[PDB]
Amino acid sequence: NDNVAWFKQAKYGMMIHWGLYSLLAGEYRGESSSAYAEWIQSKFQIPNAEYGNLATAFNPLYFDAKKIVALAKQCGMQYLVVTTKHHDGFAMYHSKVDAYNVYDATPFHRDIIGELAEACQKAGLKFGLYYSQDLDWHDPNGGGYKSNDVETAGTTWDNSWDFPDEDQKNFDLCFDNKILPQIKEIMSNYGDIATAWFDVPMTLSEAQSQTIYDTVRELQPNCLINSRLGNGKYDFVSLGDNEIPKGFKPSPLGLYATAGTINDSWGFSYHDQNWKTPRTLYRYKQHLNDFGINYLLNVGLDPLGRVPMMAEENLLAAKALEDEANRL
Amino acid sequence: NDNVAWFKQAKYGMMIHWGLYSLLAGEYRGESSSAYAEWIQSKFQIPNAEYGNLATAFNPLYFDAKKIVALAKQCGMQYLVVTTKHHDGFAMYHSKVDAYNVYDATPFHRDIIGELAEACQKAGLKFGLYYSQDLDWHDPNGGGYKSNDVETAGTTWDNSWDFPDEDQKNFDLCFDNKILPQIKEIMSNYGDIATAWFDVPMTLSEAQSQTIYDTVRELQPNCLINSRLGNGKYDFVSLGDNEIPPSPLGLYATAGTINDSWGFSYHDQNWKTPRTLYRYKQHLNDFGINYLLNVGLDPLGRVPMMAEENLLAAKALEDEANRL
Amino acid sequence: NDNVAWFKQAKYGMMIHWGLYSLLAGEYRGESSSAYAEWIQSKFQIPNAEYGNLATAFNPLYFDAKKIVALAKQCGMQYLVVTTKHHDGFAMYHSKVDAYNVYDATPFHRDIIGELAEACQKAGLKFGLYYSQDLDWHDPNGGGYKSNDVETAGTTWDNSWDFPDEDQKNFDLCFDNKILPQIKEIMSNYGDIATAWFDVPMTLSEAQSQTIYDTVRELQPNCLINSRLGNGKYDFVSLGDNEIPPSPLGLYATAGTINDSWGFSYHDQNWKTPRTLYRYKQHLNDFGINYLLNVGLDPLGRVPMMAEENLLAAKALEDEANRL
Amino acid sequence: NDNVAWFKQAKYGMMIHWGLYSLLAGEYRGESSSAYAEWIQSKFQIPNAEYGNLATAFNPLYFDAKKIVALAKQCGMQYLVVTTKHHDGFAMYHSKVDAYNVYDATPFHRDIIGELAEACQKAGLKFGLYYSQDLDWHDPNGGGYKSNDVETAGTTWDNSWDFPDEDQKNFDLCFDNKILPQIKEIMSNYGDIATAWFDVPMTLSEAQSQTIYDTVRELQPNCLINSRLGNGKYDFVSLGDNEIPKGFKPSPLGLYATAGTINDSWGFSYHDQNWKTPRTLYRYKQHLNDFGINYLLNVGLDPLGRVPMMAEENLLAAKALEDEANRL
Repeated sequence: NDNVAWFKQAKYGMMIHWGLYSLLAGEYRGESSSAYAEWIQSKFQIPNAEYGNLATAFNPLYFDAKKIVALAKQCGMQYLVVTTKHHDGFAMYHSKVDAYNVYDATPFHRDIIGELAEACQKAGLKFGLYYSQDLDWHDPNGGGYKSNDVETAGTTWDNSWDFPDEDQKNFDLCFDNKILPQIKEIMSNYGDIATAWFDVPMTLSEAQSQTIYDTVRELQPNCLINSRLGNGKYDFVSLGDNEIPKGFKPSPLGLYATAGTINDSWGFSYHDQNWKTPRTLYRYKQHLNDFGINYLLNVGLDPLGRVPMMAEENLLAAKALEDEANRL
Repeated sequence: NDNVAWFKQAKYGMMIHWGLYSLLAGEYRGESSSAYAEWIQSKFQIPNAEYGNLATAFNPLYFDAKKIVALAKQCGMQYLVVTTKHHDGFAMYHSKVDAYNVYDATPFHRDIIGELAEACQKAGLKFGLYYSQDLDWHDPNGGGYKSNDVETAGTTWDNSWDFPDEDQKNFDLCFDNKILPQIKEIMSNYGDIATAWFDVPMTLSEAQSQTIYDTVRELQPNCLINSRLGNGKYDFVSLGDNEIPPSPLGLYATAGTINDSWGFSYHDQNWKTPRTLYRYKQHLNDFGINYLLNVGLDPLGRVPMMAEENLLAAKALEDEANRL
Repeated sequence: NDNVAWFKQAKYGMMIHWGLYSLLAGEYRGESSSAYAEWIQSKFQIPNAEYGNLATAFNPLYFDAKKIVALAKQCGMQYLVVTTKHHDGFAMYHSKVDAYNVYDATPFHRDIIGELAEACQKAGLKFGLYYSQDLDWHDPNGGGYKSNDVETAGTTWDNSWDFPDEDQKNFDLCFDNKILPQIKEIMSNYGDIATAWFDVPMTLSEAQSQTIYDTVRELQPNCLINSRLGNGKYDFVSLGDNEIPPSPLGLYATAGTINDSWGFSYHDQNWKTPRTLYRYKQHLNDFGINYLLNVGLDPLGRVPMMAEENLLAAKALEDEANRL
Repeated sequence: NDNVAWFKQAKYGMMIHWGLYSLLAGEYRGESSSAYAEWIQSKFQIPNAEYGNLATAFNPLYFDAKKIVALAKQCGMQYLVVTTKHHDGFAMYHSKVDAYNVYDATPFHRDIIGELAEACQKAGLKFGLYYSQDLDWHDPNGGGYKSNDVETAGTTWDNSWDFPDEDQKNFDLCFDNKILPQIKEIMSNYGDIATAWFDVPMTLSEAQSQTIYDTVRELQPNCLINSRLGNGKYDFVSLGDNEIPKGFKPSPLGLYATAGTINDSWGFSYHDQNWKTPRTLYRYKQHLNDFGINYLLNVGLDPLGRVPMMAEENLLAAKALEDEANRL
């Protein structure tokens, strides 16, 4: 595994947040989403009935994996991570296990994870995946229902509106039927997976944590796994903003990575125009790389599946400043 | 016609700019539209082939004429004007003459002009219409091709990219086949039409100007017609920002937007403050001018959050001031 | 003390953040301050030599206590709290103990705390005070030097740049010579003090905490004291955003800003909408919590245009809702 | 005069808008200025009594000609133009003719035009000047009083509030006593003047127009004069946005220049955060230079005499993109 050595020198990567939440764009019935526009279903407790129907409008005419990767490559990013399934429970790939997915449920009728995976392979970029293994608002036994004693970017961590029976909920049902199967699907198809990013488990047993680890190992041996998953079930540690240099779970390979956004939201949002300046993006990348931390910078694709104009402008301007500085 | 008397005391009205241009939202291939996001097809000379295909994505799940009118009524607006067909040539009604329309060409498969017309009738608001009688970028013989000696919010006034033959163009073909017929359609259906707003003709004969006037008169007698159409072919005059302080009825109206674009746009967040909207309305009404304030509906057919907030805040300030 | 009963029904109050930090306006040598523009001295570790010199530029021509209070009263705010001295150590009153103050050190040469105190009295508003009893970046033995094991809105909690000798620092020197004396000054002059807001002590002994409590009690008996000061040394509790849905009187209050900064800042245009301000006030008042909404005065001592607009628009919506 | 040849290859220049209007910052008594924050005195018809008093607050601690020029030079700008006196009538130099100036009337007590002129000389940049030869709101017989039949960025073109006697006004009084003398002062001192930018005359006789031309010629022979001044009294033509390629006064030397701002205001303004993107600044410069037009890009200094943070960021980012493009 010299995939470890490559990750040491990778430095820069593109993250993609895309789903049904992108269509609403941080706006619901004349009122604003939280800082996080992807959390909008939980924020307004939108019935799966209504939220799911967004799938019927999902027809991103200007989606183009080739261009998205081409941009990423031109900004010097060596890998591309993408959301296979967020908390909303909607898969952005052709899931055999659940028909609540982009291919089956939308007019678009195309596997986005597939196109990106291929585009990356052809452009010579590594391909990473992200999957919400705990939270699933579409699933009756969705995770988080025994972990609401803290506030969120929405309301509850689980779907407490469609399924108001915390006392008679059992995540084991959700894990065996959707989670473990869907993780197999994405790790089986879409060629070589170089990175796998998971959420901090809240309603997940140690068995279920170890299960996923083994599942990824058996299917994608060379795949580097994120620390969020389990304390003895990772390769590289994900540092979360407040864990950045001027408790700490040991990194035995000495691999570190920090996910960040260009504006204040991961999912796309009309009202969020607070785009980090070219200078800020370059300077933060510089700081993280100097402390041996990979910078995973997120683009939130819009309803037509385009990179927001200002997101592109600033990504390219940040590259220019970096290049100009490396000659000076 | 006491429709004249009502227009004198109308004061406030809602304008709706909605079409395929709303889906792009002032953004095309990583580059920004002009101040006017509705002019985006001309701005980037987008082939009718590509631009038209936007119709396939047009599925506004959260469109609701009832609510849009309810908002308008709550802000004190007495009439609602809507775009039947803009310069893009795409009809937002069920046009028998052209299949390039919301009902036939989109998954949505619904007559928006119809729903709004009905919603207005039931809510007790008058219903106005707007139609681009000159410019049509979808039509081979689209107007503006003999009037490019001045700059626009796009490139050329006409579709000079799909149809680059200015020398062998003839608008008479476009007028007889699409324009006059489509004006009949909207003025025939959708109940009583109280106002009709037209563009300044550039490539339109006096005959064609008088034709439309007579067509509207014959179909909608009570309908008040905008001055833009023709010098002896109107009831009320439209003042254009720089004309703010002959109308034989003594009727005047000024169209304005909440931000800087008529059509919806992501990057345009320059929403006029509640205070500005109220103060401008106050000024225009005090000089006997009707304020037609435009909402540019987004891809899901929603009133932009900040557009709603400011419209309602502007009403509050007006109400608070009328008690004080 | 029916000052307790009044605080129960007070509901709305104005907060004022003003000092030398207001002149820089979240900007230093081509680079941005934190979310908190008042913390700018710590953020860039600006020498007291340089930062203090800002006093020479402090000449706010358009400062007017009368108008500031008049605005507050028109928005329905029943009391006005003001910064006597922030972490920067610069007093905004005529301090006999330290010449590092607005009256002595500036061309302005006027006691701002005085004018506001008077303006409030004449307008029929209660007058509150805020004093940084722990942190003082101007003082050699400024507090926070044994509490840097956590991150701030600047760099260190103390002035670690002018005075880099944490090992040979002693806060007792600072407390006896500046803090206790200056607290006496503000609580002695400027008429009746109805509220007193203090910071969470980090480098303050229980003795020093009790000292301040007794000092305020002896000088301003009717004055309600904030919970931040000491666990058995308050009347009302200050809830800090994340504490929103023991107080023996059953009194609670939450401080908030209109944008994301307390001190004024050019680049911070993220003004909470009229709707947001009203709705948050409504929520807090419904849960028996007083809303203390902060205005950060600009270099000329003006209420920022958008701060005023939104405060008045928020009042309008509240009034409109109380009739509806 | 090979000053003509240098102007042909100059391409990029910095403009400085600074005065009493900068202290108000597009804000007066809770209400906003026009697009133009420098026009604020006319906008709210602020008495000379009140407006003039701003001089007492003018103490820009962080003003530094060296740094301003250093920035300009680093962005590749070959000359720096500055406002000696705008419409407000307030001179930013040590005027012997009028005590309504930065040196005499302010705590600052320093000649800004001087420091910049020197800073430019030492850094190896040419030095240009701008003077409002027609409009003067401080002068009783200020110009514009017979030209109010059109709307402005304020109210009237002249000071119609302090001096409401259009019928008994005579500009000849203003020209002989302030204008011609003050133009001599700035063209006599502050070393070599390479460029001189004037306003379109509205209330100025042909004699008075020719007078200024001759005055500049006699004092600064090598100085290139702007077309705005007079039809037979210039070297290079100033194109005003709507005169840019995809009536036209002939340019005999073939010299063209276009003034533009980074945001929508010339003078500094708090509420105007509409900063043209790095991409826009570079692309516009590219377009103008390709059509043989010099790009004069304006910085509006703030109350402390600093280049606004975002103005600097975008100027430097625009340089980076230009440099990156000239290697690619």
